[PDB]
Amino acid sequence: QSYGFRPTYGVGHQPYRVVVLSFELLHAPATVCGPKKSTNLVKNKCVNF
Amino acid sequence: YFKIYSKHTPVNLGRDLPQGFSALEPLVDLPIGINITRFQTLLA
Ligand SMILES: *[C@@H]1O[C@H](CO)[C@@H](O)[C@H](O)[C@H]1NC(C)=O
Repeated sequence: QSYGFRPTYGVGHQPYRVVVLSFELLHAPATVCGPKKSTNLVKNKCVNF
Repeated sequence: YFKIYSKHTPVNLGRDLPQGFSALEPLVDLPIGINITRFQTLLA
């Protein structure tokens, strides 16, 4: 059965665009991962790295 | 982590196999996740 969309009425029957995300953690090498922040660089001081 | 190593030494004149020292450099450490027991060479 078709949805029968309409723009003239309020919420409930409105078009709601949906995108989903699926994740899993299997014993595999890390391939798809997020960003890592990079800081500045300093010299001639006993600092951490 | 399928490792391959390649070395291109053309400095040998060549009759059977050279007698010298050489090293092998890494190219890629790509993973496949499945073990390999047999292989074959593709020729054109
Ligand atoms: C290794 O390969 C054999 C077949 O050659 C297979 O039966 C076995 O399951 C493989 N090992 C793993 C850990 O999958």
